[PDB]
Amino acid sequence: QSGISQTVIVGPWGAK
Amino acid sequence: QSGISQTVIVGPWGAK
Amino acid sequence: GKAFDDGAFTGIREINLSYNKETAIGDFQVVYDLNGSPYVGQNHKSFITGFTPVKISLDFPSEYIMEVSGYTGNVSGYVVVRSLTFKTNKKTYGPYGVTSGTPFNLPIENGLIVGFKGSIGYWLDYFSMYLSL
Amino acid sequence: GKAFDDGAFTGIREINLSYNKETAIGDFQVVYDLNGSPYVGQNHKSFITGFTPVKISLDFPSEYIMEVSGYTGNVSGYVVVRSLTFKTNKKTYGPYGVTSGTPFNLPIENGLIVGFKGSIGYWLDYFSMYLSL
Ligand SMILES: CC(=O)N[C@H]1[C@@H](Oc2ccc([N+](=O)[O-])cc2)O[C@H](CO)[C@H](O)[C@@H]1O[C@@H]1O[C@H](CO)[C@H](O)[C@H](O)[C@H]1O
Ligand SMILES: CC(=O)N[C@H]1[C@@H](Oc2ccc([N+](=O)[O-])cc2)O[C@H](CO)[C@H](O)[C@@H]1O[C@@H]1O[C@H](CO)[C@H](O)[C@H](O)[C@H]1O
Repeated sequence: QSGISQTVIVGPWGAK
Repeated sequence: QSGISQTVIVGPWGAK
Repeated sequence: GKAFDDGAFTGIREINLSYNKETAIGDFQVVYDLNGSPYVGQNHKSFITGFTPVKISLDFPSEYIMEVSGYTGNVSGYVVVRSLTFKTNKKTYGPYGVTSGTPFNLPIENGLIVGFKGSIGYWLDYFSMYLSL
Repeated sequence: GKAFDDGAFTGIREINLSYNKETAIGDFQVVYDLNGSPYVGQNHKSFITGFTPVKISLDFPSEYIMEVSGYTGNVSGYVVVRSLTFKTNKKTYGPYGVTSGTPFNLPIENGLIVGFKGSIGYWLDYFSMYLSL
């Protein structure tokens, strides 16, 4: 519940 | 437009 | 193979799949959530039978998949999905199948798998996943 | 590495990256679209020099990335992104870097890459992608 819009994020690929 | 809702799809993995 | 597409739902309650340790993934079937109620997806069945059934039952809604991975490889002259691993926030399920060939993985940082589609002949040929917030 | 996060935009106009035949991806910078305007993303640079610059200029908005792929693997010995390829509906840019290690791919059937985030030190340590309709 905040004012920052959100998007799907896929990843990460690479280190931890 | 269409009356059909849309969604992100990732893939395919396997037989290209 | 025979193409399939579940569409999109609210989330995942259970994955029923099958495999054989010499070949690849065979059947695939999902119990979705639909607005807080289970929805039984179609069973996508291989043309052949004899695979070892697996039931992945998640503690929905607190448990969810964070990564899907496995291997694609050639079986009897076909490129197929040879293995799958489902990693939730709580544990790992897999690998099931055979871990030979070319690895792939879909880690998710933000969002939910909410549907599957693909094709199955003698084995799972390919699949894709619907992602949503 | 230095964590970077571009956040999310309207689409991708251009990718500027550099690489080394012997090691890995080094620099990464994106020119995004932001509501019809080129948005020049911050150049996220390696800590070291020696790389071959590449410029991937897209025909926005008609041309768009359909698959990101590559390899991750050890370099002096940090797990880093050794290799990248960007395939769009018009063409394939790459591979750039060393195509050795563990292959990965993200193909997209529906949706657009709208941001990158990750970390770079000597080399691109890891990255993630924002996806949107
Ligand atoms: C639908 C079909 O005719 N074949 C399926 C089937 O193919 C075989 C055939 C024989 C044997 N065998 O002797 O042990 C195994 C599998 O299963 C395949 C893998 O599961 C494919 O699904 C195949 O379909 C063909 O798949 C290729 C993709 O690799 C292509 O899409 C062809 O259009 C399709 O017929
Ligand atoms: C930022 C930093 O202190 N280190 C980076 C850098 O690391 C080196 C250091 C020395 C040499 N060398 O003299 O040949 C090479 C690399 O690059 C790495 C690969 O690009 C990492 O970015 C490293 O950061 C460390 O990364 C590991 C990740 O595997 C872990 O994240 C550490 O906390 C982070 O410092």
